[PDB]
Amino acid sequence: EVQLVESGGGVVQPGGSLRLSCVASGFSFSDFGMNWVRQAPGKGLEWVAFVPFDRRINYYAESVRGRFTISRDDSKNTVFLQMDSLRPEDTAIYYCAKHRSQWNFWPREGGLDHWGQGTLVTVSSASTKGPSVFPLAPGTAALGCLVKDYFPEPVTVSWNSGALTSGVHTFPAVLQSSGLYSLSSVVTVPSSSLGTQTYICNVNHKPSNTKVDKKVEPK
Amino acid sequence: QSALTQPASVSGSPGQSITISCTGTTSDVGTYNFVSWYQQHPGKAPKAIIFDVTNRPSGISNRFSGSKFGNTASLTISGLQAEDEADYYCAAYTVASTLLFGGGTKVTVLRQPKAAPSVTLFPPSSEELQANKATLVCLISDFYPGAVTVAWKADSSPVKAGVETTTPSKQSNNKYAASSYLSLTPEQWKSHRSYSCQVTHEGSTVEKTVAPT
Repeated sequence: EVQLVESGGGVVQPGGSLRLSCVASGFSFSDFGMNWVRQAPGKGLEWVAFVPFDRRINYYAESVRGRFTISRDDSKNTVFLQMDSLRPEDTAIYYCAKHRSQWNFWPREGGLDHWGQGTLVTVSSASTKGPSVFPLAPGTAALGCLVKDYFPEPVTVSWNSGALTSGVHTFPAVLQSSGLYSLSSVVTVPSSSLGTQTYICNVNHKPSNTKVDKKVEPK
Repeated sequence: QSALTQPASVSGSPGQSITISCTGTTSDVGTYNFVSWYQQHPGKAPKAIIFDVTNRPSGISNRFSGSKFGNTASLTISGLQAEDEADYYCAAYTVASTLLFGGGTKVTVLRQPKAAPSVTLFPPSSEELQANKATLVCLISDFYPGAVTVAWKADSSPVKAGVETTTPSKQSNNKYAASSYLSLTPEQWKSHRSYSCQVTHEGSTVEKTVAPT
């Protein structure tokens, strides 16, 4: 079976550099071109670069040209992606992908026949930083907690120490233009309970040993 | 240099047929028969289903097929099955010797009723304002199929500065939820008469507005 295993992804500051690897087996590595394709989380695929089976010319997407450098070492069945001058918009999962057609010098005939599971690269200039928790105040009602400006992932959110589970939804985090994460957790509840029942969100941010409890109230 | 154009969302019943389109220019799709399609299930790597417009790798059901006409390539899935639910991506070889991916299409195999989103728009809390920051939170819930687009209005003018939207994921009740954030300064928040969150779902639009009162 074809195997493609990417690695090397992690956190790196804007303007910095980072080098991804892809180790391959299950086919004659030296006879095929290779590609890197990237995907910012919950967004579309974007082709990054191609290196042909034998030295000639590497091709790059306009958005990475001059900053990124693809290459390979046949002796270890490895493709590399050297990323310099990283920008925040480079945050993405990077997949390594074998080219289908044998002995091709362009990423042309056949498309990309096999892809690895990918490696995540986060471009932020930030360190361990605890969330600030703000209430989202409310026959049904929506109420919640805004979990703002933390790094890195993840936080976890419970309601009423776990007793409340129905109608709960913790969204996925968004990485902001500031290099920090924010998420929301929401509960839908009976309007008629707003005066009587106590709603507390429990926000756990392990990377900083921070727990925050926030009672959220009408008005 | 922008992605090939694909419909955001396409849906059909089990048993039915759907076609996704992929539209380029003479710079890629119009000139070259090297268009490939890929299937990606949530959290999984993409998997190749169609290459060179029409060809199918071994192992790929032949309910899948592809065609091209001018600047538009097409993927066709017949005898729709639950497992066909996924995102679909086209890609075309260009004149620059690059590979250009389309924007992707969410393909839903319909297993529950169409549901319009409920939208709740939260103004910044008072506490956040005390911290010199202001975030409008737009909570979008209970929709099916799971694809929306969100637009923000300041008073009556469009705004896309400091917007951050998550992509729909499943809720506990098996429908979809999404969220969008508008970050701005307390000055901005207090200056305008109102702000509005606009959610578009299956050609329909629902709007919520908040005012500093």
